[PDB]
Amino acid sequence: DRTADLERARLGDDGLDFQDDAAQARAFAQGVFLLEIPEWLDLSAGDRFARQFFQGTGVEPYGKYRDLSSEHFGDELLGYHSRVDQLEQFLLERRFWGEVYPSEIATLGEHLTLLSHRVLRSVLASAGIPEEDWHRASGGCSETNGSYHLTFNHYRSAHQDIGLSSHKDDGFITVLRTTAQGLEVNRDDVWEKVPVDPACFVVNFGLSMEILTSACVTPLSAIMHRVSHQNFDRSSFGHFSSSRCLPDDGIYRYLPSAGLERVCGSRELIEENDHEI
Ligand SMILES: O=C(O)CCC(=O)C(=O)O
Ligand SMILES: [Cl-]
Ligand SMILES: [Cl-]
Ligand SMILES: [Fe+2]
Repeated sequence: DRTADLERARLGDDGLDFQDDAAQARAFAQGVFLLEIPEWLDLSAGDRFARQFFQGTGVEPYGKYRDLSSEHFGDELLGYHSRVDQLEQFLLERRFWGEVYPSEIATLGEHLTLLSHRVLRSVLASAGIPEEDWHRASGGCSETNGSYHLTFNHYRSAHQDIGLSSHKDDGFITVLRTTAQGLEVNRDDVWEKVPVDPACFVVNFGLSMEILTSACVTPLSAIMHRVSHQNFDRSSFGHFSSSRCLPDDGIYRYLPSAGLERVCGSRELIEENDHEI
């Protein structure tokens, strides 16, 4: 297979620092890039959670999360889920982290939320959207008011599926921590392997970002991606930012010189992407 050549960025004093302005433009136009993991941020507990959560109460300290199914939350989409592909997941929105996750996992989630916030604001500035529209345009993610899922993934190599079939993420921005081969992206109609680099996150955009920016100078895309069939197990985890969803408003497209036009609801966007994706 092809291997994607990705731009690398780091968080600095003025948001995202790519190598130069040209690289930033390639990165945002491709819809995927690498983000250097801050040296102070500890990912070891998250890594361990992704390796354990599916294993049940015999396995300490995280296997017990296997038992918190969807029926424990009111929200069908949270807790432990076996998927149709090799993937199984544990997903939790931020309003539940403090009560439900281990304290050190909630900490990791909070750090990733603030890191994702900085990345998103750097992207919004590059899109030419006026700053006073950012909070509504981002469904709260330009501050700390969005919906945030910290989601743990395990690929059951004993299952005869693709690892995770082709899809685009919901939401605005995904910060993905992966340390093993498997992720593939359809950059320019060709499937390419994402090179492994455990010192970087993989960052891409979701469908809400694509809708938002479709009329800008450089429309941004929610990149189609998948995880190939795994012959041996694999795990990963990701931080996913989407619009606030308190039972108000919904999903916007930015029109240069005019402001924000509502396209649909927060609800209808996720439930509709759940199927054909
Ligand atoms: O596990 C991976 O590398 C990708 C996971 C992913 O694409 C997702 O959870 O939406
Ligand atoms: Cl299982
Ligand atoms: Cl399966
Ligand atoms: Fe994804």
